[PDB]
Amino acid sequence: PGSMENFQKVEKIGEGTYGVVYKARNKLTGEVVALKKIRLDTETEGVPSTAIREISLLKELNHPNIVKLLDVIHTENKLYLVFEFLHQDLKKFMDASALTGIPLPLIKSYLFQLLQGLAFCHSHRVLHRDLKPQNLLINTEGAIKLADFGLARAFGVPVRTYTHEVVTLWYRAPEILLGCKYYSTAVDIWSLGCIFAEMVTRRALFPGDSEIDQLFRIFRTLGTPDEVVWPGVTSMPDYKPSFPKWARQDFSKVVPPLDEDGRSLLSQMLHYDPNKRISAKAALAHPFFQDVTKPVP
Amino acid sequence: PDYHEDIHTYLREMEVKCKPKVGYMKKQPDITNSMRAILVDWLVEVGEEYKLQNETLHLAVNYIDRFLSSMSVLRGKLQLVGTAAMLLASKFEEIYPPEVAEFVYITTYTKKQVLRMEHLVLKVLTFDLAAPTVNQFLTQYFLHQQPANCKVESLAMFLGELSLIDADPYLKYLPSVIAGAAFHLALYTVTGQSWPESLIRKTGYTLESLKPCLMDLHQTYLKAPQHAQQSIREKYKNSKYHGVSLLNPPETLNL
Ligand SMILES: Nc1nc(OCC2CCCCC2)c2nc(C(F)(F)F)[nH]c2n1
Repeated sequence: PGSMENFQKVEKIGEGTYGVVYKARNKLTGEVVALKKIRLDTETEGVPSTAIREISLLKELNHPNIVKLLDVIHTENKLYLVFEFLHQDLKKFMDASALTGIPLPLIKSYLFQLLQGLAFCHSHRVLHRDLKPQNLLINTEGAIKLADFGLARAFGVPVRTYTHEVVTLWYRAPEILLGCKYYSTAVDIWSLGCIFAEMVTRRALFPGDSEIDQLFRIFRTLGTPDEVVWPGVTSMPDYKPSFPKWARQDFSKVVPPLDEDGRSLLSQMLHYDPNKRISAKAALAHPFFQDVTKPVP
Repeated sequence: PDYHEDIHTYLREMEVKCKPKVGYMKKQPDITNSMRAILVDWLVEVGEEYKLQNETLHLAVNYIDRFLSSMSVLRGKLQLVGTAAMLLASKFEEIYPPEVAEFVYITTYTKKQVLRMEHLVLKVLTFDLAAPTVNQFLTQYFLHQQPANCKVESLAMFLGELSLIDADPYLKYLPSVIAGAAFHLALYTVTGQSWPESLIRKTGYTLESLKPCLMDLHQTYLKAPQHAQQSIREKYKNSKYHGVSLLNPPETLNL
């Protein structure tokens, strides 16, 4: 439907994983959009797998908490993905809120919306695999949406072994760090748990500088897992018996400002055993959300 | 797990929207079902050679059937369509897809042509690549056997794969139904057992509803060693698939 002559660049938003994102406006309708420009390797690997997956998956996923793909404009050289325009990502918003903090009801609203978006993905056999604040977009009406599905994939039932090189380090689940042969929807929940904590404490929960540092940061907080808490841990490929054995921290310390319900939810989202980790579906029913509202940011 | 029912349901919706047109080869002036069989049998070889997932194979076939449903193709260009389809399915599905040069090597087209076809295939399919396959249904059906059985799985996969070869008749069946037939046919061949009750609840398919596809599939199975195309039988001799293509097909089903 589209053609690039009708769009006027307003400003470049930046360069993520792939492509470049701009703010643009439709000259004819006045619609403000976000354009993701993707270079095709016309010589000579062609259309990138990331673009193929992002496009194919986002065209299936219609949901108010998933960024809406409006058009794909082809040329021989370039692909432009036309998306609805959202003015802010959650990373930039957490910075802007560093002094005063994000109000607990907005935190609750945002987490609620992220879980609805994620349950929709999971219901439609899609794993996101890069949930992090920079990939979560907010508008002025109090909405937040999942975005950048460049790292996503359509999964099967049951899953088979997928790409190991996965999720930004700080938001990466233990099962991935430990080199598990199978991972699934639980990885996304782990990421969201990290994000929930980060909204509360105003700092990344597990800011690791390396894989081993990331694990150890997780262990120091949640306790080093054993076969009791996580049947199977010690048979995982990158598990080592030399792992120091830290005690689990009282959750009133992990996330001080949180109520009993909040702590209950967070600890379910961060359960070590992916099988017992709460589903997005189940988390929506958690008592934490009983009084959920929709504040404007 | 959890989402299993939601996913099943949603794939049942999507297999109707990703279904090619059953009549399409009659509208193709220069290609035939026999040419298509050859193409698909070559893709089987390619999957082996590069050790590609079976899912990748099934996806590529879907892409090809949908592309040919809308676009007239001369016979000299059919393999170009097929190579581009396999490339795309690899990009979608594989952890390590082969590089474009590897897809040039296996064909003779130029690299530029393959790469240009890739883009045309994407346009014709409007980037709708997340198509449900026979394989994705089988995989869920496999969670129901009591107990799990190796040969049942590999034989089912083999029979689903044979279905890819023959547009007439298998284009007229949905992936979920072919998977059902293949699963039951495999189960009965190996263990004497039948389409489980739990799968009737899940799918709302019964042995009766599966009969037409099953009658066709059983025939395909019996006639397999005399099929012009043999790469799937070869592939399924390997221990990787427990030699299942060597097994003798049953002669009746007493349904
Ligand atoms: N405000 C905002 N931010 C986005 O992404 C944030 C990152 C920040 C780093 C530069 C790449 C984009 C966006 N990405 C999109 C798009 F994916 F295009 F939808 N829209 C966006 N709107």
